[PDB]
Amino acid sequence: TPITGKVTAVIGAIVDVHFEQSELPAILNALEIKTPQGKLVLEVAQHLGENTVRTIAMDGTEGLVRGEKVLDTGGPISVPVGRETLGRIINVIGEPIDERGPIKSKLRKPIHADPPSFAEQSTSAEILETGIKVVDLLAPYARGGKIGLFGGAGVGKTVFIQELINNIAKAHGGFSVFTGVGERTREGNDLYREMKETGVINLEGESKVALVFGQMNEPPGARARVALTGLTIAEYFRDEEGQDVLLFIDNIFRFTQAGSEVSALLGRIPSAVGYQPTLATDMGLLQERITTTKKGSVTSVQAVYVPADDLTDPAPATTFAHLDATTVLSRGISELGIYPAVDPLDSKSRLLDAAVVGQEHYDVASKVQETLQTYKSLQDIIAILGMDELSEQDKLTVERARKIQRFLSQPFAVAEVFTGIPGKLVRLKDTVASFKAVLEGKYDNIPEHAFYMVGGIEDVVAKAEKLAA
Amino acid sequence: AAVVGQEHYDVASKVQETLQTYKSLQDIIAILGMDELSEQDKLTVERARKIQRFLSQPFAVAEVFTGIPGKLVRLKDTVASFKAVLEGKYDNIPEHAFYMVGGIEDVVAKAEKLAA
Amino acid sequence: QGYAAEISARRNAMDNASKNAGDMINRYSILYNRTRQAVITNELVDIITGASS
Amino acid sequence: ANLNETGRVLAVGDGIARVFGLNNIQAEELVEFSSGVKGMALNLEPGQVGIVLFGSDRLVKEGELVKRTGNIVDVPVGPGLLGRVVDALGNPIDGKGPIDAAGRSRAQVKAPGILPRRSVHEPVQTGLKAVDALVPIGRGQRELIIGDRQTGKTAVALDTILNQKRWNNGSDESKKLYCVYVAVGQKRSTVAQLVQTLEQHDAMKYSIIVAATASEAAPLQYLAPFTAASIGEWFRDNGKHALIVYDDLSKQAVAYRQLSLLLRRPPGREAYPGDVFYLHSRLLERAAKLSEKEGSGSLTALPVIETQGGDVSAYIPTNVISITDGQIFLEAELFYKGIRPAINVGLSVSRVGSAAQVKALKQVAGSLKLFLAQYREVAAFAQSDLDASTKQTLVRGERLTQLLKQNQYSPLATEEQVPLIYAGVNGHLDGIELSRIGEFESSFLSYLKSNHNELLTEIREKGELSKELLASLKSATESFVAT
Amino acid sequence: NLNETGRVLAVGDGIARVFGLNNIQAEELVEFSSGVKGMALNLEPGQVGIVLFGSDRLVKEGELVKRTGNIVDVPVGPGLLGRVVDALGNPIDGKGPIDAAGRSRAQVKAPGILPRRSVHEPVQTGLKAVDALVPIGRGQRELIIGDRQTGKTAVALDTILNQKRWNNGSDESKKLYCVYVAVGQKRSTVAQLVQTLEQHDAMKYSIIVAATASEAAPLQYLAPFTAASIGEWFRDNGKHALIVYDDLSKQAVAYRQLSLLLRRPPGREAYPGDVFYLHSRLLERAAKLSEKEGSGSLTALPVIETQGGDVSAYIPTNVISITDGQIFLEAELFYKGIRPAINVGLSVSRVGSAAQVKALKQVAGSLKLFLAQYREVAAFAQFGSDLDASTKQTLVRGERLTQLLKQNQYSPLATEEQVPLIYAGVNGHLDGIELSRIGEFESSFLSYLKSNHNELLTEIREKGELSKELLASLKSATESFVAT
Ligand SMILES: Nc1ncnc2c1ncn2[C@H]1O[C@H](COP(=O)(O)OP(=O)(O)NP(=O)(O)O)[C@H](O)[C@H]1O
Ligand SMILES: Nc1ncnc2c1ncn2[C@H]1O[C@H](COP(=O)(O)OP(=O)(O)NP(=O)(O)O)[C@H](O)[C@H]1O
Ligand SMILES: Nc1ncnc2c1ncn2[C@H]1O[C@H](COP(=O)(O)OP(=O)(O)NP(=O)(O)O)[C@H](O)[C@H]1O
Ligand SMILES: [Mg+2]
Ligand SMILES: [Mg+2]
Ligand SMILES: [Mg+2]
Repeated sequence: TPITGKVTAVIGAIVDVHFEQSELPAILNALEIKTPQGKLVLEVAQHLGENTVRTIAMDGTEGLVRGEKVLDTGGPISVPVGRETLGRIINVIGEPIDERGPIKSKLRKPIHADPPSFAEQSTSAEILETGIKVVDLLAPYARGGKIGLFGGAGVGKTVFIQELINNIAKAHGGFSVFTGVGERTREGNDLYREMKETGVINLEGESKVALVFGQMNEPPGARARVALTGLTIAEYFRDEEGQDVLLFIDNIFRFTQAGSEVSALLGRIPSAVGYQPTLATDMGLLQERITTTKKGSVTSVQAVYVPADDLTDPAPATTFAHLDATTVLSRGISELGIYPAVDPLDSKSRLLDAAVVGQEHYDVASKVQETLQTYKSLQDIIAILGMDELSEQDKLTVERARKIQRFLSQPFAVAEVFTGIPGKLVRLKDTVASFKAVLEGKYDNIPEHAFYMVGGIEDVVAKAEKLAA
Repeated sequence: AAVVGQEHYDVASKVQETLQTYKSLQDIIAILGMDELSEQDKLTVERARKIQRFLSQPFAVAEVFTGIPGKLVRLKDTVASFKAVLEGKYDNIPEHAFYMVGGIEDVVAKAEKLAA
Repeated sequence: QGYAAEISARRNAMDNASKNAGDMINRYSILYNRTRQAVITNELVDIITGASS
Repeated sequence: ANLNETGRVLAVGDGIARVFGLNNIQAEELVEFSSGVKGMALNLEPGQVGIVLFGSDRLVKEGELVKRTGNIVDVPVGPGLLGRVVDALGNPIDGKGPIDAAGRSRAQVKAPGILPRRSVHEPVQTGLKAVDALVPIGRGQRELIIGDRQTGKTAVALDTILNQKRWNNGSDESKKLYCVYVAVGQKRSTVAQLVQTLEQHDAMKYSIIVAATASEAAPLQYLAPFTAASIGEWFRDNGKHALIVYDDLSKQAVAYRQLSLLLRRPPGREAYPGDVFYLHSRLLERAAKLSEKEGSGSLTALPVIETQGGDVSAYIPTNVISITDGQIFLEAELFYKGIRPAINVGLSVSRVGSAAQVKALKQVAGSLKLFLAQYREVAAFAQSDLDASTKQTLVRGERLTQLLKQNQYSPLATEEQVPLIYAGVNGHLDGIELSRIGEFESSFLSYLKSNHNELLTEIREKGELSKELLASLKSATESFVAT
Repeated sequence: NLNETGRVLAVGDGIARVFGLNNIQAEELVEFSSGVKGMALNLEPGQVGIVLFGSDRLVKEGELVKRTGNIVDVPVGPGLLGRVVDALGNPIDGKGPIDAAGRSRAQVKAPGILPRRSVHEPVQTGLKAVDALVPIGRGQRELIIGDRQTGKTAVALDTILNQKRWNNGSDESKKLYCVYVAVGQKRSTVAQLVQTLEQHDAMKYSIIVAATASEAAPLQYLAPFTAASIGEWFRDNGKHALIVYDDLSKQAVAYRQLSLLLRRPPGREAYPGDVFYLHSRLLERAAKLSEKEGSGSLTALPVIETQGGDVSAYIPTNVISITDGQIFLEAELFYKGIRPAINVGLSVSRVGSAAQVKALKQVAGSLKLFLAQYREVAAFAQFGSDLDASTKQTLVRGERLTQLLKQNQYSPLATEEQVPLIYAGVNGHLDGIELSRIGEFESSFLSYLKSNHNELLTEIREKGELSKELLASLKSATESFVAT
């Protein structure tokens, strides 16, 4: 029969529940309190001893009264999995919030599950062309890999991701799982408009994507979890229905931030920078699940936020080691009006290897980087002495680097309402050649501005003729 | 001075002023080269560099690292050689002749041995 | 004429160097205070946490 | 005996009081003490209730009898409030009688979700060239104001509250935007004069002011924006439009740091509790534009952050910028040079208004943004040689910034701005002296107001521009360049 | 009977408090009724404090807990070779039960002052820069430190791969078995690695020990100790192992986690007071035994990850002073084309030439000091004031020497390939050759030396010492080739 507890304590997002006899709900289990509204969910965080557990609410605790009856549901939070959830908008607690009735799936799965074992691992080095010059050329993404976009506030992780969705997701065929964590509901409302229009989501048709949203208005319990909901769904499409899944998370930082929000009320001594002492392993449990396995490929792009623009903050620092390709956005670079505001020198990938991209693409890369790195080394002398004090070889490198730098900027179709110029998509073979020519100085005689915000090398000679009039 | 004598104390103080000056000028050396210097300064720097090296010394213990035999220097020989250096009675000898050697004997010995 | 044109240039250039390093000083001054400040807080936390246990 | 509406203080100190009993109490419910001092039920443990005092501790004693209110923290709301000035509990403080309510919203309401929402599209006309042109603000959008102290942060906000008079006067129910000014941590003196200047411009009749000055209790200064939020929320709900102003969030956050440190929660960055984000996020998320199905009401957050030596990178600012829909960074160095409003361009951005603004202006201001934003890095490489390529483009960027210059309390209408940008990007004014730029601004409108009257009228009716009105104005411009 | 059993009082966050277990040892293993194992770390008066090896959803209040009667310990012996085990030494590869010659404990006293010898055997990495500049010795501890994504693991890996040269032989005393400890790494990343080891037939002489990102803090913290024992077997039994701790920075992160949660009060950057002791007692366990004790060695390559190049942060500082030298990798060096991005300036081996090869030693005379002088003159070069024939001279050579030490990943070189390269550089036969072409010089040179003067290359190898005539033949041989 039902197992019922009593509300002993309410503090912020934390609720303490006392259970009459012996059988205490397991840690991570869901509890329910019936409201006049609908119901309130709770997640057993810890056993306090003496038949008391301490939970985190999945919603507001306004109006809770000491002594209240609390129902044990005997399992982790459940979520509808499988093809039934495609083109549906979902909760953290795996419910329909798209005003469109019950998600009538066959199975409901826990959001909590152990990460794929070591024997179950599966690696491969297949390029995934993106049409983005900086990436294609310098830090190539990998099919079924783990990608991450790093940047502080308003450098452009969201828009960048919308460009990736734009290209890959259209000509992908298989299933996508978008997860909005701790972002703007506006953005989420916009993405639901965006899909119904491209036809990715067809209310009356079939659908290629799924939507899960624990946005920045949510309480920290909600936001500490909603990503695990997304993941459970994707993991089904990967392991059960053996599918290629595109899994966009935005923003995954907001999961670790939420972790700290509650951490003190859970009674923990804080850690460096005031983070929950479990920050690493709480990420490892979640990250290690977003993976390709011998049963299905998963490519995932995650948006990484960077508190205070500090890359060494303990949140992002710990992320990196979980990705296969890392592409960082500099504020300074965006203030140059360079977009995407990628850092050509801080961005990395396991795939930039001659064995994968081939000697030429490999070398066009390196040589580009040496150039940029030199420009960087001189940033100080030029700042004080300016250009006139540089030698001759140095002088050239700078003018060339400043060209390469501007050429790395690319108009995005999705970001059109910010450039004005209709967006462009260059190809991998297109990008490498283009840059190789510039690195052989075959364009030195062209005003630096031409390289700014245009497509491939053809667009440079165009804009330069336009301006030379 | 009460403990080591005035001469000892004066050499030791001057050596220090030298290197202190040389340290202070390392701004102007970086930025405006060695070119843009007073002539006294140019010499102070010349002398400071020579002095920096004469302060190193091969330890016996550390032969595994320098392959150079350990040299031990007598306190009076120290003060005498630094005194000489300080008054310019060695301005002609190249910088390397002071590096990783014992007494001023070894500065002369090396100076010739290299010029050979 | 060349020398007196050069001297003028040197003056004007050096003048601007002073303006820029002037503005840079201002920036780094601000950054300095930030770092200082945090140095104090991160250093302090270490103790506070040390102290509760 | 019946500890179910009542309890007794066990201990009180540091702005908290631990009450015994109150067994039927609910979290965040209000409580009254023996001396009429209002508290709030923070945490409920077995045995005792942690209660936060909305006032001096002196007003409480261990032993005192404590009563329930049955009200979760809540405020009076509705139309009546306008033209009145209340505190964090909607208590009347202008002495203008009792608050006339429609009902009572909780200070803790949840945000309209993914579905009841609609892309912001109606502009909020601020009357401020630099803003309207560059970083325009739609209804429902949430735009930050982030500068150093003494930068014209209120000025910007206040002036918008002024500008709405064009619309809040007439019959038009949909063109109307009501104003809510929260005054978090401000001075009693500052608010008085701020009300005075709102009555001196009549804008009082259509605006409500909630203020929790620097003397008042920490949880008041904390509760103030939330309670203002619900007050504004009423309009967004009953199919109307409201503009809430959070002045400032940096002082609200600080009040929170108070309680949070007195409740002995661990300090994070700059001693802030880990949830200081959730504070502002869960507030702003309420400023929003609704769907056609929900009346299409709208509420426009204008929060104010105050930085420290120009610091965008700080832990609070970042948090708020990562919540809002862009920011209007006001830089002091410009303001020290007499540039007002001192908007740094390459650090201010509207994220969702570049599709809500007025056509007319967008047509006439082609790329004007990065023009000036890359004009700043150029003129800061001159103090070298005579280069008539970028030297020529300089004569513009100076006449252009000279053109953005706006004297305070000067709200311009759209039709009046368009011809100025015209002559700006079309360079009809280069032959006019640098110290006769702003002077001409007055001369030119005198010329247009009784001649090319329909040009103003049609841009005021449509808001669009045909190639028809293009040449029709390209005759009214070089005409006045000669005369 | 509360002597051999306890009931659970409270459980949360990997920790379980437990009333009873009266006979329990400090650091003893306990099984919970639910299955999950744990370790006793705080025997307080009323109760015992247990860290779990698993999740805790499965542990409830009042649930009975059981004494094992054993302090944490691992299987050891050559049966482990080729296997991927977790912190406690359980197969996780899928290849079935480990066969062990016995069991060591996780914590073991380091061999005393008494039963040791001088490090005199090389541990040849086959990395030009390393084997000429910072030569590593059988028994010595050598730090690999740098920022993230700098090539720390790559150095360690290229070292392991090299031992093929000796491990496919039959001379047991030239062999070097490798133990790679994965700490806080993601699983797939350990996979990707064991793959590459096999791709190079290098797994038959390695033992991976894995405490991945997701495993319990206690296991992470423990791994290096358990591993140290696995390879201590080799040292004790007359053979030589190589332990790579990848990486200690994480081990400390996790050890911080045990303590903060056990509520032991924290030190600087929330680390425990004895985070230094943590690593010191591990790293000291590496040593080169005396003849009386079997001459077995254990060699340690700890890794450490910095931030922003800062080496003055807590943990790095600690280990930096614990080990017999460091190899600094730098991001700046990397991106301008030095790979390994070793920093000669800051990298040292404190054993030094004692562990080099006599031939390599002979032609590497003074190189490291010279390379310092080179950075010296190159700093003075920034003044862009005219150079003389002395500074330009050493600038030309330092630039070419720098360039001569650059090396591709996965390509370790034999000593006799290294030797003539170094000699060509040092004695200045490279000094009149374009910098971009030094690339082609290397392979074109070696190709020719193999083809023609193979008799030298085979003497160098066999003898390890350039006799006076061999210097002659080499001298001639180099000049010859440089003229093209
Ligand atoms: N490649 C680009 N081209 C043009 N605009 C861009 C580009 N990338 C990003 N942006 C945007 O930079 C701003 C915000 O971008 P956005 O994707 O919001 O940044 P962000 O990191 O997502 N912001 P936030 O999520 O709040 O931290 C403006 O909205 C856009 O101009
Ligand atoms: N365009 C302007 N022209 C003249 N004065 C202006 C202008 N804009 C703002 N000011 C104000 O400059 C001062 C301060 O403005 P204000 O709105 O206070 O700045 P601030 O950032 O609000 N100052 P504070 O709130 O104390 O931090 C005077 O109060 C106003 O005159
Ligand atoms: N000589 C080399 N040439 C080219 N690439 C190299 C070389 N050495 C190492 N790398 C690697 O540089 C990258 C990562 O190096 P790696 O050994 O991972 O650094 P790291 O310190 O291990 N990285 P991590 O510890 O995960 O932050 C690529 O994955 C490898 O190619
Ligand atoms: Mg984002
Ligand atoms: Mg203000
Ligand atoms: Mg590594």
